[PDB]
Amino acid sequence: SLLVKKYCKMTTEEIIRLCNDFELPREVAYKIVDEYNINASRLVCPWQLVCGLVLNCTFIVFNERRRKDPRIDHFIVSKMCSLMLTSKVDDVIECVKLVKELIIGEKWFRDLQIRYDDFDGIRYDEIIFRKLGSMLQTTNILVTDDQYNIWKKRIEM
Amino acid sequence: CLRKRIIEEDDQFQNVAANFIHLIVQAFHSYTGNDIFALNDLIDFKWPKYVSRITKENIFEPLALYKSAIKLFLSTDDNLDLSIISKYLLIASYICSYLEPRYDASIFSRKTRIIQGRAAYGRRKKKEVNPRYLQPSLFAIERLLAIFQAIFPIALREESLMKANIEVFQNLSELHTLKLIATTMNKNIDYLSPKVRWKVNVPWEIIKEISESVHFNISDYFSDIH
Amino acid sequence: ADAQRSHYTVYPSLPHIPFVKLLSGKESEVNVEKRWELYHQLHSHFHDQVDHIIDNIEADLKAEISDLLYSRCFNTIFLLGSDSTTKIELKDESSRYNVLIELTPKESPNVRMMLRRSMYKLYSAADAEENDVSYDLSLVENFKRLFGKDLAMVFNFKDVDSINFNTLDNFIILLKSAFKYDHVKISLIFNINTNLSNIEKNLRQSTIRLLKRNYHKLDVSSNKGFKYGNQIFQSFLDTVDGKLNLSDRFVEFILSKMANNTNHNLQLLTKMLDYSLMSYFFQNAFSVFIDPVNVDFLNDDYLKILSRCPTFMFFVEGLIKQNRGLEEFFVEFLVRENPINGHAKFVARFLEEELNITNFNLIELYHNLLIGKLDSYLDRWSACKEYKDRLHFEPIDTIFQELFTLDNRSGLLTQSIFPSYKSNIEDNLLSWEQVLPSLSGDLDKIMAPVLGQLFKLYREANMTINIYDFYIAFRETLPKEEILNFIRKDPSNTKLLELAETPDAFDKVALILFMQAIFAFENMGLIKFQSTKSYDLVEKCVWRGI
Amino acid sequence: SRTIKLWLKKDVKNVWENLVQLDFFTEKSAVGLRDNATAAFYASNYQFQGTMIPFDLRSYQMQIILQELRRIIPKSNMYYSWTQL
Amino acid sequence: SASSFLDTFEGYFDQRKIVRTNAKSRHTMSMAPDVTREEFSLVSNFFNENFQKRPRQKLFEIQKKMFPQYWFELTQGFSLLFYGVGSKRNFLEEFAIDYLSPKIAYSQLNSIPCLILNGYNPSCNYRDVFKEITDLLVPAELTRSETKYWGNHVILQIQKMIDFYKNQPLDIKLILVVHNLDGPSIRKNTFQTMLSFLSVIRQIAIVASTDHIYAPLLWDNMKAQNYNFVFHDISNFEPSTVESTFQDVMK
Repeated sequence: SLLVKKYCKMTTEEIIRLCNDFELPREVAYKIVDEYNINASRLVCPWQLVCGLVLNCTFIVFNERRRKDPRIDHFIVSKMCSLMLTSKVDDVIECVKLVKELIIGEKWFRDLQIRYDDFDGIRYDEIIFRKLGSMLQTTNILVTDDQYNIWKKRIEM
Repeated sequence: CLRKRIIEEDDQFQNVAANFIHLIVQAFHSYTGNDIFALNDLIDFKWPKYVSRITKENIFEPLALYKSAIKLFLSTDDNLDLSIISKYLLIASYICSYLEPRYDASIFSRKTRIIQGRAAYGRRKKKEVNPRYLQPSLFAIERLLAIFQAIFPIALREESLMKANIEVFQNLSELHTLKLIATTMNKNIDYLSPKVRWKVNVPWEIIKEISESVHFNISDYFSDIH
Repeated sequence: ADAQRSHYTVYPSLPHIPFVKLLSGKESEVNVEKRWELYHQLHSHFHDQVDHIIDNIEADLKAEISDLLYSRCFNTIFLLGSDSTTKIELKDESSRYNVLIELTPKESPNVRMMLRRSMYKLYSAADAEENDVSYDLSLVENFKRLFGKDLAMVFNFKDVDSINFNTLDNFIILLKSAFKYDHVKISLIFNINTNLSNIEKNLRQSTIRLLKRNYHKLDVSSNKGFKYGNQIFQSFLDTVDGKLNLSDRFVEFILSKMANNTNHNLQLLTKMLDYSLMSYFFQNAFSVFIDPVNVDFLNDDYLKILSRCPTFMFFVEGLIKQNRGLEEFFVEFLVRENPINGHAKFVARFLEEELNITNFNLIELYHNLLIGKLDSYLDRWSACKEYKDRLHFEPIDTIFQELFTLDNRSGLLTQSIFPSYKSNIEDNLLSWEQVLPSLSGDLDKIMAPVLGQLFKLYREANMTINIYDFYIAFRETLPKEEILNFIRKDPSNTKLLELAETPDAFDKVALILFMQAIFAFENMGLIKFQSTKSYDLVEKCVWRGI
Repeated sequence: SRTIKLWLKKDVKNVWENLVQLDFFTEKSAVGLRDNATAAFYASNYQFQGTMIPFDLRSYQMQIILQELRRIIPKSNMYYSWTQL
Repeated sequence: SASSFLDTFEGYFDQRKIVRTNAKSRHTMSMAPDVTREEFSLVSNFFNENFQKRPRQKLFEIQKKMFPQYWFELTQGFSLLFYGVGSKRNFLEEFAIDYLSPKIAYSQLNSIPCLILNGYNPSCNYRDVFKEITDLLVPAELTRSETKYWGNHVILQIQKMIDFYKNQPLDIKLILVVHNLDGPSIRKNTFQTMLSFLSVIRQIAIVASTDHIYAPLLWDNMKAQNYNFVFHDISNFEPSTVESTFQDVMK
């Protein structure tokens, strides 16, 4: 496993290669890199921070494709369990929920969540009614309209 | 009871009652002292249970009657539904009252450190006197909520630790209402004042029985400190 | 000004149901009206049964208290788990007068007030049935001379776990002196909410030995043996039988919330059941089809919504593996009984009457019948082994049954009745873009609201904070040129322009915005000033998620 | 170690209450009987902190010290050696 | 903070470390700029009326669509408790005056009278509040038997009101708007007992607000049962200009 390794010498190009393995554009990848540099030391296992940062941005950037296909989540989790050479899927979840606590308040994470409309996996137009306690909020009980149209196309083909 | 027992199985009855009184005195004089009222109460509590052990073999043998009713003369026998959140809040308040807050990170901290940080070393020397013999110390609300969160029973979107919602605070308010926890002020209490500090108000046997009702090992938390 | 008064009454000038139009506002108003009327029939049919159950609770409590009360010492009764809200009535039996004296810890600051209030109550009742007196125990001594009747006093100590036990011990020892008067008998009722052992160690051992001479225990909690909550749950089952169904998540949430409340979980159970019924009749446009008269009012919007049903999804996917017709199918396939409630009632009356299994909760029985584990619930008693094949039931996963269901997936029940209040406050403080929309446009995007920035700097600081250093840390994040451009964008206000002309303008603006947020944080309870006349350091009182 | 029944803690409570009632122990810093009825009435409307805590944590002080106990307990008494320190 | 954890009990224990004496800064307000009361007020109202006013107005327009749900909760006997970050004063006045009283008055056929308590005022007193409640509702006076023996006449009067109004038709006669139910004089136990016992009555609508993070510590099982709250988070980051003038700000 790469999450047990302590005090590793990370070049600046390995993080860009790991970000390009998850199709992150240049701004978010450079922000992950800069987030690594300002906490370069004070670090125990760099791979845990980089892995949590990359997957935390991955669920934000690709949140449109994660609502349509729930398999994408397992798929990306497994690519990660791989690039970290680990067979335990709870270590990756521990990594992302430990990195989320260090990134939940910054300005750039705020800009990313605003621009891709992520807000812990929710649109703003739903989360304002979850926070208000609306009776008329959208319930995850009925199928999505576009998902139902996609299924109707799948049975038409 | 004696008059129904003698038909179910005067001077002899007088000797039976007098021998019972003398046995009661010799069993419980150290417990009662020279107290007529307490010994009268013990005689009233133990006379029918002594009469029920009287058989045809036991009347003329006071020794055989004494061994027939030995358990009456060995112990005094003068005696007469809380929520899970309330029980764990009482346990956490007992811990907060009887453990110093400088060492809490050396008992409860279990998280993985992304950031380089040194946990607490722990206490060096044991105490000489058991601190549960003394009066409890006072604590703040957030310390009690910290220890309650650390000791309460339990993935990408779960966050399995229980946070302090309104049911926890309602249980804490009821616990103050029942005087199982107490404050520095007794009347006209500003609950929301930061100056107001809280202490446990139960003895160790009560918190022991409470911890035995929820299978929590509270004696493990005080074994290493004195 | 009305904003500066303590209180004021407003009679506002004025110039029809709270239900709104569903279906994206394409619902008709008459369907809104019959939604309202159907909600009221269900609510009334539930609450009439609930009121009858509550009256039965107080009736059997009165009967058990009177039976334990009337069938040279005290007659002591310990009501364990009592909220002290029971109205005790004594009998009317001739040649003797029976007085109930109720005493509260507020009415008991010392023994003298206890005796004075008790004797005033005694003399008031004895005068009210058929010359002034001294309100002490000699009135108990002279009661047969002054009234011609024997005396039976019943003392009801309300909320014993709040009283001073030294005062109560001295009052009981004082009441012991009335035993020699030959016409007086005294009953004591203690409403205990913790445990008998707690009140044992708070009293003297001689007082315990006095109370032990004649005492009984009577346990009446809100769910003593689950018998009264089972009636409320069964009446809710009957009011939605053949009409609505319960998910296992909702029953699981109900069991979890009733586990967290000790004395008042019956009203809590009724509260979440009524709030779920409210949420359904406010949310679902298909609730008009609860009544089988309204099925002819179908539309294209109704058929479009009901097509997105996972059970109907699996049904048509199985059909393709193996509108008018859809309308007839929807009409025909909502008729059936859904016999889970009848089977639950049958299992309940079979266990209660035949096997004499009485310490069961109907809610977990219904949960196990919902998840198909009624044998796994029944095999904990080792008495229905011969009837495991008799009471076997498996649910039928009927199609579009989630259009008529009470289910907890959105967390609306969690947000409304049991919110994570402190965590919601901290989450809104830390992540304010989930509160405020992302629409002086330049400043609103580049600089956060001051409370949120203050909480972000608050969270990452130590337990003790120097507020000058805290104010410098707050000042380094704010943009200087954009703030100075925003403050000069009001040309009508000349004092603002004059203050913006000063070279120390940004430090003053930062200090003003910092001090307003610091006093907001102090009022909310987040920070605590150390000394009264220093005001230089603060302590954090609040950490997020704990 | 060098046989007396060892009484349990639940039975020593009665002995402790008897010792308090016989004026051997006094509650710590207790005023006791007030000089006049006005101070006594003022004291009767206040709940003291000793009466709201459990009985095993109440602070007491002796009316008779160990040196006096050594002075008046006979030498033949079998608890005499513990009046020394 | 030189810490590894921020949130949860881990952050609580990790951020409360023994900082050394030499590490502590000695900075005070003597190195801070001096401001007057008037420029403080001027910058205060300018920022309150121009910084993020448009998102606050949009969000306030969003929360106004929940007013029929609030009215529906009030018709079933629940008391509304509004909490959040920012002032809820204008929200509670606008909901209870512009919306709730005319809707209730039209639904049971003058408008329903609204009594507004200001719990941010330290001089909010429960005896005068019950005097105006008595003036608005005209309850029957206690008899001599009901007065007990130096009993509290307010609480006994409300208990008489409770077992009187149990038989009346369920028509809302009074709206009780309590601003800052957690404020300095209202949070005391006698006032909370008074208001929870008034919340028992079906014919009084209770709309309340809280500001302290520890406000649910005020209510035990009896008080939470009598209050019968439905909670609503209406965080808006409102500046709280009215409530700030009841504390000494410039110190």
